[PDB]
Amino acid sequence: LHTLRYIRTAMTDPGPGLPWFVDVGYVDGELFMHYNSTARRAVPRTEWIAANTDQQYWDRETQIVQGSEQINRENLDILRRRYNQTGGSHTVQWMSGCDILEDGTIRGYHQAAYDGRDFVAFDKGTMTLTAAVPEAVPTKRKWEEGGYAEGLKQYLEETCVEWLRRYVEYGKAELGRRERPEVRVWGKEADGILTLSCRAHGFYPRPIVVSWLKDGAVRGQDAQSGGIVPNGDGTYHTWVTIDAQPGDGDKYQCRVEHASLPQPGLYSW
Amino acid sequence: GHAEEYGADTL
Amino acid sequence: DLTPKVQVYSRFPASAGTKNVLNCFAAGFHPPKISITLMKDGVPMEGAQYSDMSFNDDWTFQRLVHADFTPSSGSTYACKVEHETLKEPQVYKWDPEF
Ligand SMILES: [Ca+2]
Repeated sequence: LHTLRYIRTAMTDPGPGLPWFVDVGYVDGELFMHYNSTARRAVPRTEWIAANTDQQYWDRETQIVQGSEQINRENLDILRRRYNQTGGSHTVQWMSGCDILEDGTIRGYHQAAYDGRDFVAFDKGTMTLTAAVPEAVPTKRKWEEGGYAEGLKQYLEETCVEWLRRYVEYGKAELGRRERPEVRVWGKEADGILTLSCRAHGFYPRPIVVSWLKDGAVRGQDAQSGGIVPNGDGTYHTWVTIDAQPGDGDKYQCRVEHASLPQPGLYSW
Repeated sequence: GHAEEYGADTL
Repeated sequence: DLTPKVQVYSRFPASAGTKNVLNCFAAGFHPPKISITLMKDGVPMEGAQYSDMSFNDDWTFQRLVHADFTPSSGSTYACKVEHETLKEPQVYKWDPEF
């Protein structure tokens, strides 16, 4: 499974020392490109993309997002006038990209949002822009009259796939790498309750299975997971907690399942 | 790998 | 308007003398106008790097703040998060042994 995702944001209040327009690209959930309204240029974020792309590619990419920046700049005023709003903090969000699944076939998407709520979504099957809100009917009329659907469905099904197929090939080692996590368990006694915490430090890829084991048997009672949180170097972190009786700290163990480990690693105090 | 047609973002 | 979900953690397992990186990740919030600061005993930390700021499938924003540091005994490390959803600055303390 391989995914390509391009997300854009048009802000009214960023606010101090921050750009109003931010555009970023993703390959299998990894940041590879960045664009901001202050610098006005598309920059590489990973080593595999910069070593495999020329300046002529980035000059072409900069021109595209520069035109997209001015369209989203106009969208902030058009939507404010339509909703009859005067000033304040308003946002325009764009979600575009394609996904390659295990037959499976191709899944393409192009959807927008205003003030964190769904506005419009493109349906490649019917070749029409679906309006989610009653204020999205004037958007549907102007978008379909422009004839964008004819070129957008060809992009999401062929061009988007063609770009993603080579991006995976460029960083095949950078995406297929394995990093072993540093697992450490801790115990803290509160108001007559012993809270045990298990943390995994710097693992790659993102999928991980972390569970608790009391006296050899897996116990999910009073268990809380903080999900998968990213680090500044590309690796991932996870935090799991369990509420137990005081003095029963030695009974509990942390079961960690990852691609880097051939067998599940059991960790104790 | 952005789409050439940036007009598809019009609202 | 949605409230931010904040988590404070270190890159490597906490140990005095050894170099580490303090992280502060906020997610599930709207609007994107957020103020995140890494602090050492109330004083803002030096050499702090801010994320490019992305958003999830449910349109909710996310930002990560990381800074290179050496954990010292007696010092209290915390993260200050300011948002329009809260009428008070939320302080999330980092525990080296939890
Ligand atoms: Ca062309």
